[PDB]
Amino acid sequence: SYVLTQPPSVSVAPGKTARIPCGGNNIGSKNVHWYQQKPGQAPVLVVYDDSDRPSGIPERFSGSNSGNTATLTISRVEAGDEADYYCQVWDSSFDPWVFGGGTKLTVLGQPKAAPSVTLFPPSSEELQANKATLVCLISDFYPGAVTVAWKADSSPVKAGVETTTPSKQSNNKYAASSYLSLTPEQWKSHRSYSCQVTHEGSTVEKTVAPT
Amino acid sequence: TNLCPFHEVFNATTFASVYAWNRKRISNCVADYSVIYNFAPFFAFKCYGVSPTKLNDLCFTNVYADSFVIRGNEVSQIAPGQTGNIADYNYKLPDDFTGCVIAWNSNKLDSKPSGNYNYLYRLLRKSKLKPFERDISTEIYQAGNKPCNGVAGPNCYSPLQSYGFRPTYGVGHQPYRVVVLSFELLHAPATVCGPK
Amino acid sequence: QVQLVESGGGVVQPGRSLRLSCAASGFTFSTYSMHWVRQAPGKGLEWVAVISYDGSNKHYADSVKGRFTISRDNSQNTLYLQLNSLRPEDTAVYYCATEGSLTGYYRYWGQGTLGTVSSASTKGPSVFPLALGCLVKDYFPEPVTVSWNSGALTSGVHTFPAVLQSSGLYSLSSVVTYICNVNHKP
Ligand SMILES: *[C@@H]1O[C@H](CO)[C@@H](O[C@@H]2O[C@H](CO)[C@@H](O)[C@H](O)[C@H]2NC(C)=O)[C@H](O)[C@H]1NC(C)=O
Repeated sequence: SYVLTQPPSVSVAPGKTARIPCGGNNIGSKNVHWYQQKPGQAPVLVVYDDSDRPSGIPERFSGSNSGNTATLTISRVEAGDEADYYCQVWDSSFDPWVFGGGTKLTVLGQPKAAPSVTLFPPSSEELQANKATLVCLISDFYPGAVTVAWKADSSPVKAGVETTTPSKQSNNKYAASSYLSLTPEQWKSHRSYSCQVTHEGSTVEKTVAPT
Repeated sequence: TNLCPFHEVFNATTFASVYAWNRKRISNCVADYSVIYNFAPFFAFKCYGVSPTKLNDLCFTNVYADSFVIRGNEVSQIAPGQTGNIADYNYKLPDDFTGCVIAWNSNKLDSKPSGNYNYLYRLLRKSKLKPFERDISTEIYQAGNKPCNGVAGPNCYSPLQSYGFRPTYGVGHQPYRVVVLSFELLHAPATVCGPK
Repeated sequence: QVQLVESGGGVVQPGRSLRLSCAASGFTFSTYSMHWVRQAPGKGLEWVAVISYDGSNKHYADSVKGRFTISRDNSQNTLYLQLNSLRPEDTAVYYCATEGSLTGYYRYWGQGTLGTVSSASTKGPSVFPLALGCLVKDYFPEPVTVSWNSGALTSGVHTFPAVLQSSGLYSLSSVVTYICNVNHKP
């Protein structure tokens, strides 16, 4: 089948022109259609036959089809155009409607932010069942790219480590969760464990203590 | 105003089958018909609503460029009013078609000694296709007496059969690429005029 | 105006069937060809099926061939999709789209329906200790995605993203600037 290639993410400054390409083998012999999907809603058509726009789309959206790659020229990208875009082409294959890998167009609104970590020792009421419980929660970060960094005193831990995918906030500092399942019998008895996060090269020296 | 993708359609490395023919809508470009003759040693160039030499003078709004491969003896079936397995079950032109049908031999590109079964054509269908109708369904045809239940058992045949191009010998069975240019009146501001 | 409303799905065990519907209005439903596009959480758009203008031509994808069946009811302008023989990889937001022309562009969309294939069921609203408001770790321990019963003060309570936690359970945490035992929905 056909293989549409999209960039993973494209960043553009406010008021400038954003260009999201869509490559493909002999893509010029077919029409490339674009769709605008905002987080929490359905995709919306912007440019269908590489040149035209339906009723309700501003003139700032435009496209082209030449060579072996498409082009979606979006000029004067305001802060309200943060959404994901997808391509669509018809192929000589068994005819699945090939969609692209998706491209998240983000607008640089804030330069950087500092995350906030909240962690407190869990009480003994949950120890009656002896269930896996982690309490440290990390939020208040604008870039939205955080990773779970449970440090066993500057060392990894067993049973694997997973990172929760962040969720979109109300156009402000985002939030995340950094709790998973692990044996709580050795929780803060010694240097066996400590909860931290690497916010694109920055950690929080919490120096937590029980009770 | 830029150039049209005419050069990017006739020289495609992979051509569409007759049951999955593409429809490249062409708009907002200057149609340079001089590049068509360079890559189309036409075997049949019958235009039904325009003139081949007057294309640089007239102007149209939207141009549709179809693309499909058929058998050598089936090139004449791509015409207004024709019949056959292709003209009735895979691609049918209306009685008021306004355009040209371009077809050229592609035995040196779309043929392999081991058999190029990647191009398939429909053999049977319960009804003929409407003008400019695309048939994508690959459901197993039913004999009527009993349903096939999605399997090709007794009296159940697959709707898609391959051509199986053989480059050894045989005339009328070689692979021929066909491009159909459609022109619509569409009484609106025009966008694709001749190079004047 | 053009309106497309997809009926919600729900939590279903593997091997079961999910009955979806797509009510359309504002446009000629008997002329345009209706399609189906699904989107898994965190994944891209994937085509599902296409129904003809009269219901004759039907086509499906290779990953969903055989088990899924598409159908339409032009008597009431409702598009249907039978999700028979469900699989764990079928958890996706199904969108009801409409084909524009032969070139293959979509102009009309809905809002999407949620279909989740879960392997377990609820185990009870087990509240957690370490509660202004409550600072618990678990709230409404739904096995997959549902989360409610925010016992903390609604003035400045935070809503942290949900975690998959394929181990068998899921915990919802919330903080806001004694213990906590408030729980109403099982
Ligand atoms: C149309 O396509 C053919 C084949 O893809 C191109 O033919 C190639 O031409 C270059 C230079 O003329 C040669 O070096 C190659 O060996 C040719 N390939 C084959 C398979 O013959 C042709 O150039 C294309 N026409 C264009 C680009 O205008």
